[PDB]
Amino acid sequence: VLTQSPGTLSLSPGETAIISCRTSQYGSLAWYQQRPGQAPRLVIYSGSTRAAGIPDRFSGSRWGPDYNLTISNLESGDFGVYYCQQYEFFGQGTKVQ
Amino acid sequence: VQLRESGPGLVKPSETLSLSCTVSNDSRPSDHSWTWVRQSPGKALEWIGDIHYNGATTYNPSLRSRVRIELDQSIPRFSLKMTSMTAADTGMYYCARNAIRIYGVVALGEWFHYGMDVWGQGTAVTV
Amino acid sequence: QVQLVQSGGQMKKPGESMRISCRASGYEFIDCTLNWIRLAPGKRPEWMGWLKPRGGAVNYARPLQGRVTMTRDVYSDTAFLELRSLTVDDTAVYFCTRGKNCDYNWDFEHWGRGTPVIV
Amino acid sequence: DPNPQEIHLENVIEEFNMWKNNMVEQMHEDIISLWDQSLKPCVKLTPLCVTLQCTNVTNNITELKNCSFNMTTELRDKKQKVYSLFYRLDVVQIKEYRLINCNTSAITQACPKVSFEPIPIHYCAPAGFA
Amino acid sequence: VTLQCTNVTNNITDDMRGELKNCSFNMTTELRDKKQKVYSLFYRLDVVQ
Amino acid sequence: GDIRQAHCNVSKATWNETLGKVVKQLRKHFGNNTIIRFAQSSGGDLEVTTHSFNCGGEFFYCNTSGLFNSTWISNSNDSITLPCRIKQ
Amino acid sequence: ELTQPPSVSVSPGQTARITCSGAPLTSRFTYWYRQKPGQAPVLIISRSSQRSSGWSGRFSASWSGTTVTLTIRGVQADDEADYYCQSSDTSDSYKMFGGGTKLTVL
Ligand SMILES: *[C@@H]1O[C@H](CO)[C@@H](O[C@@H]2O[C@H](CO)[C@@H](O[C@@H]3O[C@H](CO[C@H]4O[C@H](CO[C@H]5O[C@H](CO)[C@@H](O)[C@H](O)[C@@H]5O)[C@@H](O)[C@H](O[C@H]5O[C@H](CO)[C@@H](O)[C@H](O)[C@@H]5O[C@H]5O[C@H](CO)[C@@H](O)[C@H](O)[C@@H]5O)[C@@H]4O)[C@@H](O)[C@H](O[C@H]4O[C@H](CO)[C@@H](O)[C@H](O)[C@@H]4O[C@H]4O[C@H](CO)[C@@H](O)[C@H](O)[C@@H]4O[C@H]4O[C@H](CO)[C@@H](O)[C@H](O)[C@@H]4O)[C@@H]3O)[C@H](O)[C@H]2NC(C)=O)[C@H](O)[C@H]1NC(C)=O
Ligand SMILES: *[C@@H]1O[C@H](CO)[C@@H](O[C@@H]2O[C@H](CO)[C@@H](O[C@@H]3O[C@H](CO)[C@@H](O)[C@H](O[C@H]4O[C@H](CO)[C@@H](O)[C@H](O)[C@@H]4O[C@H]4O[C@H](CO)[C@@H](O)[C@H](O)[C@@H]4O[C@H]4O[C@H](CO)[C@@H](O)[C@H](O)[C@@H]4O)[C@@H]3O)[C@H](O)[C@H]2NC(C)=O)[C@H](O)[C@H]1NC(C)=O
Ligand SMILES: *[C@@H]1O[C@H](CO)[C@@H](O[C@@H]2O[C@H](CO)[C@@H](O[C@@H]3O[C@H](CO[C@H]4O[C@H](CO)[C@@H](O)[C@H](O)[C@@H]4O)[C@@H](O)[C@H](O[C@H]4O[C@H](CO)[C@@H](O)[C@H](O)[C@@H]4O)[C@@H]3O)[C@H](O)[C@H]2NC(C)=O)[C@H](O)[C@H]1NC(C)=O
Ligand SMILES: *[C@@H]1O[C@H](CO)[C@@H](O[C@@H]2O[C@H](CO)[C@@H](O)[C@H](O)[C@H]2NC(C)=O)[C@H](O)[C@H]1NC(C)=O
Ligand SMILES: *[C@@H]1O[C@H](CO)[C@@H](O[C@@H]2O[C@H](CO)[C@@H](O)[C@H](O)[C@H]2NC(C)=O)[C@H](O)[C@H]1NC(C)=O
Ligand SMILES: *[C@@H]1O[C@H](CO)[C@@H](O)[C@H](O)[C@H]1NC(C)=O
Ligand SMILES: *[C@@H]1O[C@H](CO)[C@@H](O)[C@H](O)[C@H]1NC(C)=O
Ligand SMILES: *[C@@H]1O[C@H](CO)[C@@H](O)[C@H](O)[C@H]1NC(C)=O
Ligand SMILES: *[C@@H]1O[C@H](CO)[C@@H](O)[C@H](O)[C@H]1NC(C)=O
Ligand SMILES: *[C@@H]1O[C@H](CO)[C@@H](O)[C@H](O)[C@H]1NC(C)=O
Ligand SMILES: *[C@@H]1O[C@H](CO)[C@@H](O)[C@H](O)[C@H]1NC(C)=O
Ligand SMILES: *[C@@H]1O[C@H](CO)[C@@H](O)[C@H](O)[C@H]1NC(C)=O
Ligand SMILES: *[C@@H]1O[C@H](CO)[C@@H](O)[C@H](O)[C@H]1NC(C)=O
Repeated sequence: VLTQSPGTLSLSPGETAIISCRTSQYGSLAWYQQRPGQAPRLVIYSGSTRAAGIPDRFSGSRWGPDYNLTISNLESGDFGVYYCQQYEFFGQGTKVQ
Repeated sequence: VQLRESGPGLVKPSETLSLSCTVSNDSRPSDHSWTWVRQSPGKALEWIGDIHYNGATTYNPSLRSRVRIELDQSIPRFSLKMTSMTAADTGMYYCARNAIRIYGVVALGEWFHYGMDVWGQGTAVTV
Repeated sequence: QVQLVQSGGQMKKPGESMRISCRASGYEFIDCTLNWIRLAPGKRPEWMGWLKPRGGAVNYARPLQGRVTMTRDVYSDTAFLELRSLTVDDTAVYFCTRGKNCDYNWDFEHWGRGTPVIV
Repeated sequence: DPNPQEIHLENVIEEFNMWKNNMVEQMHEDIISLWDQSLKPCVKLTPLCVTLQCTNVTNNITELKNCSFNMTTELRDKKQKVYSLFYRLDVVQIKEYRLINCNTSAITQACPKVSFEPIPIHYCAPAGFA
Repeated sequence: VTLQCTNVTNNITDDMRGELKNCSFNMTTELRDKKQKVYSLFYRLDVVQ
Repeated sequence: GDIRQAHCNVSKATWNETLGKVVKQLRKHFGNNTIIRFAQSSGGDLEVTTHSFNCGGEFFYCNTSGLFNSTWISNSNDSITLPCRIKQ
Repeated sequence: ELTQPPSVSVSPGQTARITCSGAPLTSRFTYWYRQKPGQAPVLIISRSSQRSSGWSGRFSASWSGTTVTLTIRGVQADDEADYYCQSSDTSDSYKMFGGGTKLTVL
């Protein structure tokens, strides 16, 4: 039903990472970040709206079935595994190190 | 109500012995559990089994494997077949009616037994 | 302020049952839906079910139906996730989660600490 | 008194949304308020939270619990033994039982003379609205 | 209700500080018939002989 | 008199027809090749696991598992009796 | 499975107490039959209502714990017979019959 294309992105600090996502049904896609050890935290909701307290580097969406998260200026608080979300459906999630 | 019971009477060991019971002058036979009982000479009554018009049937454990009941409902004919009978399994056999009272909705299990009020005179069977 | 507090560290064998509590505080406990998420390395996140702790209404996920029960104590403000016939593939970390607002349920903003379960 | 003053609006297309209709919340609030208002002026059944000695009603040979208890009466210094029948859903163990909600809340008896039959109620918009 | 109060337990004759008093009483419970003895430290300004 | 269970009847044929209509209207939304199944309420308090009546001044909580159940494949004087528990 | 005395002896003016005990009797009703040699059993005591009430003036019974006692007053010589207790199990799958108590008249 839902999937994420990139498996793992071995990027250095300061580089911009792209994480694509494909949904076969209409739904409000949301993006979550899971750091090592910490619980997940909401990053994007309703497709592209930014959650409160999230830095401005996070954005990215499209009208079509394909969405993608842009994450520029990778820093220590970045990295971990990023998950897609639909109405109770989740993707594999892409790990950024 | 009259329960006229009949059968071969004399059978050899290790084949099937069959009994029949005709129900006469009962209005609405479908509301009662039709039962078979046996009694060896000098021993207590032994319950064989019973059957209801809805298809539910029941037996005595450790004997149920050798026994089976039929009940033709078009003409209320009440039949028993008991296989693998031994020489010691003799005595009197009686067909009987366990009348059932309904006091509420039968679908909810709201009934009870009035006991085996009507009995047939039975048949003495030697094996 | 919204806070969800769990108790974890359970160590179980195959076939045993488990119960995880989730105390909610800050928001009115009886006016917002809770959800139970399962996370693990390798396999995808899995949704366990949602609980509406006013009428106690529950919805379970299809793979878990018949194995997972949810309860709510409205006087302790505590949800409970009970799982039966726990097996090796259920080794995972369990979250008690709440949406960003009480109108749309799937914007999981408020997550608990996490409940490791090692089978 | 009057007939329904229904005026058709030819060639008007209006966007409806039931799931954000405030009429629903207003009805819910009003109905709860009427419920509380009707329940308020009658018995409070605070004395009824007592230890009940309850047995099965049985079939006389071997859903409902036949409960007995020492209740208060008109006079403060007198008590009376009361036998009653409760449903098993209303009664919880502490044989000795109690009522289900006596450790949680005070149960207010529904006033004997008020009937719970629903009656039609119309909601009318105030002047300046429609 | 009538409280039987004692000075707070210093374990010896040491002076009680804040004038806390042990102040047991009988009290009620959810069931009307039963009663539950309760021990509760009350400040001396709150309690009168 | 005798102690008997409070119960509620719904016509079986009418209810089956109603579920057929509802299944058609749901298949209009989910697809014409799907399987639509019904089941009893999966949990909660007595108010949500049962159907609540407040009639005649008395409150009933009826087990609706008889009305639901059965599966619909894409392709009478017979009543469904629901036990009802009363709560004061 | 269903235990009752082998026999009891009573005078014409005495009341016989034919006891019958068993685990399934703690929850189920008991039906009492009388049998004479050759003749089929006839129903004596049964269940005519959910909540029991009075019965015939003779052949009464009383329940206690797991044991039910058949009280028969006004016993005469014609009552010499084998009395049987019958009862369903706790699951209502099968019926139990007693070993029979031979009531004799002194
Ligand atoms: C939802 O839909 C469901 C269905 O899906 C529906 O469920 C239905 O509910 C009703 C509720 O009323 C339920 O009816 C019960 O039926 C019981 C048995 O039926 C007897 O009556 C019918 C019809 O009666 C006709 O005649 C009446 C005469 O007054 C009249 O009032 C009626 O309107 C009607 O015209 C009858 O057909 C039966 O036939 C047997 O008996 C006849 C007697 O002559 C005989 O001709 C027949 O052949 C047949 O007899 C056979 O079996 C006997 C066994 O002994 C044999 O001897 C014969 O040879 C035959 O083989 C029945 O007579 C009945 O028990 C219920 O009535 C009880 O409850 C009411 C409460 O008001 C009492 O007033 C009654 O007295 C009675 O209670 C007595 O009996 C019960 C059980 O015996 C005891 O527990 C009670 O304590 C009490 O006993 C007292 O008296 C007796 C002596 O009578 C005494 O011995 C005791 O010691 C004690 O003193 C009741 O009518 C119906 O079955 C049910 N349907 C199904 C399919 O289950 C729901 O209602 C629906 N819900 C909604 C909301 O819509
Ligand atoms: C959802 O839908 C599905 C179908 O899509 C439903 O499954 C169906 O469930 C039916 C029951 O609800 C079931 O019918 C049963 O089938 C068998 C056929 O062999 C039979 O056991 C059942 O009949 C017994 O049980 C009913 C229950 O009330 C009794 O009314 C009936 O008399 C039978 O009980 C008697 O016989 C049993 C053994 O034969 C005894 O254990 C029992 O104690 C009782 O005793 C009789 O004899 C005694 C003499 O000793 C006497 O005292 C007593 O009075 C009795 O005469 C019943 O017909 C369907 O087969 C099944 N269908 C499928 C396709 O699986 C499912 O339930 C639905 N779910 C819900 C939640 O509603
Ligand atoms: C459940 O709730 C969700 C939101 O939470 C709703 O999802 C929205 O659904 C609506 C339709 O009901 C969507 O709107 C439509 O989106 C399409 C976007 O298409 C893109 O991709 C294609 C490539 O396949 C491109 O061709 C296209 O340019 C876009 O890039 C369009 O197909 C639709 O536009 C058409 O209709 C509009 C109607 O006004 C016209 O103006 C256009 O010209 C064109 O004909 C339309 O915009 C919307 O995007 C969804 N939003 C989400 C997922 O956030 C679900 O509908 C709702 N479900 C139910 C059952 O209520
Ligand atoms: C509930 O219990 C009471 C107390 O046992 C029952 O009333 C008594 O019934 C006995 C006979 O069983 C009488 O001898 C007593 O005099 C009755 N007591 C009183 C105070 O009236 C009562 O019948 C029971 N209720 C039910 C429905 O079984
Ligand atoms: C009444 O509803 C209850 C649930 O509220 C049903 O109980 C379950 O029924 C299923 C199907 O028969 C059984 O597999 C479960 O074991 C039952 N649960 C428990 C806890 O025992 C019940 O069957 C319903 N009654 C009827 C007559 O349909
Ligand atoms: C059937 O029995 C009834 C009494 O129940 C009696 O009046 C009738 O004559 C009998 N009929 C036959 C054919 O024996
Ligand atoms: C009442 O019936 C229940 C049925 O489960 C039984 O456990 C209980 O012991 C009964 N109580 C009495 C007092 O007989
Ligand atoms: C219970 O049975 C006895 C006889 O054993 C009878 O006298 C008594 O009235 C019955 N009780 C009720 C409440 O019907
Ligand atoms: C009522 O009080 C008396 C006081 O002697 C006591 O014996 C009795 O058990 C009490 N009854 C109940 C039902 O608690
Ligand atoms: C009241 O008692 C019940 C008994 O089951 C218990 O579950 C419940 O928690 C109690 N209520 C409160 C508010 O503690
Ligand atoms: C408690 O202490 C006071 C001094 O504050 C002293 O006078 C009094 O006797 C003491 N009372 C008891 C009961 O020890
Ligand atoms: C509490 O009540 C009991 C009842 O026996 C009484 O004897 C006792 O003195 C009371 N205790 C206190 C501390 O007042
Ligand atoms: C009660 O409902 C049943 C459902 O089958 C129906 O047949 C019957 O006519 C109804 N009775 C009344 C009086 O409406």
